[PDB]
Order: sequence, then C-alpha cells, then structure tokens
Amino acid sequence: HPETLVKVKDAEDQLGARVGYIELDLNSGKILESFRPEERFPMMSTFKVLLCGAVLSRVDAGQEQLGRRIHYSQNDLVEYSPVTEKHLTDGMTVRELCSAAITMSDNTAANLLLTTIGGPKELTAFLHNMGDHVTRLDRWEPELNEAIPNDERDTTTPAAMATTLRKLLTGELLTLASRQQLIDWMEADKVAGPLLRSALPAGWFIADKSGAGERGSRGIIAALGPDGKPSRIVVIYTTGSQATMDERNRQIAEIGASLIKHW
Ligand SMILES: *[B]([O])([O])[C][N]C(=O)C1=C(O[C][C])[C]=[C]C2=C1[C]=[C][C]=[C]2
Ligand SMILES: [K+]
Repeated sequence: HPETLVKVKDAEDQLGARVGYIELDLNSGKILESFRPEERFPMMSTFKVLLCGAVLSRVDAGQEQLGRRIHYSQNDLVEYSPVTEKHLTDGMTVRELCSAAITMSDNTAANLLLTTIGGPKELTAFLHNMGDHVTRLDRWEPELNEAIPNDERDTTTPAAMATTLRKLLTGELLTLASRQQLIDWMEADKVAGPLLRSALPAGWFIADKSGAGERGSRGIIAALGPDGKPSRIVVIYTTGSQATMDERNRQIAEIGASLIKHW
C-alpha cells in the first residue's frame, strides 16, 4: 500500500538517512511495495538467518549434525556473546548455537557456526549457488557490522535479501524439517521486541531477525501474517543515521504499524 511508502519516506526524513524497504507476497513471490530495492545496505546480524540456512543445508546432506557439540574458549569470545559466554566449559551444540545466534543475536555463536561451514567465503558461495549473486559476507563478528559508507563488504539489497529469505523458507532448498527448524528459530526472540513485533497484534505470526551496526545501521527481515500464519516477507534496512537506537527502532516499528494498518 502506498501509505506504507509514505511512512518509509517519513522515516528517511526523521532519521536523516537512507531506508530500504520491500514487501513480498510469501505465497506467490510477487513484489507488493518497494523503496530503494536495489541499493546496498549492511546486513548486520540479519545474515545469521542465512548462516543457519547454510548450516541446515549441510545437515540435510548429512555433512553436519544439529546435536554435534562445539567446544570453544575465552579466546573465541567477541563483543556481545550473552549465551556463549555462559557455556564456555559446556560447549554448545550446533542446534543451540543457531538458537543463540537467531534468538539472542549472539555474535560468538555466529563465528563458531561460520567456522563450521567454511567461513564468509563459503556462505557467499552458498548464496551465489542458490541464485543470489548480490548478497555477500566478507568478514566475521564484530567487524562485519562496520557499515563503512560506500563499502560493499557484508552487504545485501532489500530485494536480494527478501527473495533469498523466501527461497530458504518456502523453496525446495531445505527439507521441510529444516525449513521449519529455521522458521522456529526465527519465531523465538529476546531482542527484536522494539521493531516489527511492537506493532504486531497478538494473534499474528512473525519469524524475524534484526540487525544493528555502526553509523546508525539498523534492520530487520521477517515473514509475518495474521492469525498465526505468515503470508508476506518484509525487509527493512537503514544506514547513516545519527539518531538514537530508540529513534531508529520507533521509525521501523512505525513502518510496521502502517504495513499492518493497510494489510
Ligand atoms: B547484530 O547486528 O545484531 C550484531 N550486532 C551487534 O553486535 C551490535 C548491537 O547489537 C548487540 C549488542 C548493537 C549496537 C552495535 C552492534 C555492532 C556494532 C556497533 C553497534
Ligand atoms: K527472531
């Protein structure tokens, strides 16, 4: 709905920065609304969903086991690792690491998982192989959140990310079991409350992943829909704002309220 673009444009005004937006029908894959669909933005933590997608793909092929335990040490701990810093002695299973990465956005968990699949190079190869030649991961946590202006490292476009998420969630790349496992991890959340979720009515379904980086970068990817069933994919990114985190959260949530209002 054009009224939603009014809100997206208002966000650019309020934040003094670029905002990328795309809304796709989950069933058909049809593009419903878009704003700067082909401009690059830092993915930030939203890449963690693509990461676990790749992990699940290996699980499907028998190259990995969700129950396999990964041991790590203090040397591996990077900034913001709420779950992993807690299990240094126990180690964590692949399944628990994807849960930590997606529900809490644990950064060390992402690095451990990246290692299991071959690193940023292999995640990019995975995406390229499935038809996405735009999205690219180049670095590890925490550097991949740098968001240097004009830098293409660790970026995607709203359009690239939206279609790739759609392929992972409803395409035939993953088995039904894995597709649901990925959706299940995205439905759980302890950090994206201020974003789309704050505008969502209680009965709605939402599977999402948020991201935050330097230079006011903020974003979220999600599959959502009324009455417990997702029916659309929404991707929103912004970078360059000097606004506070609460201000950025509010603008993204307002885009969500408009999306919901004109559903
Ligand atoms: B992901 O983008 O959520 C990983 N994000 C960060 O590490 C990060 C956060 O979120 C968790 C603390 C907030 C602010 C930041 C971050 C990274 C770089 C600069 C600012
Ligand atoms: K989530």
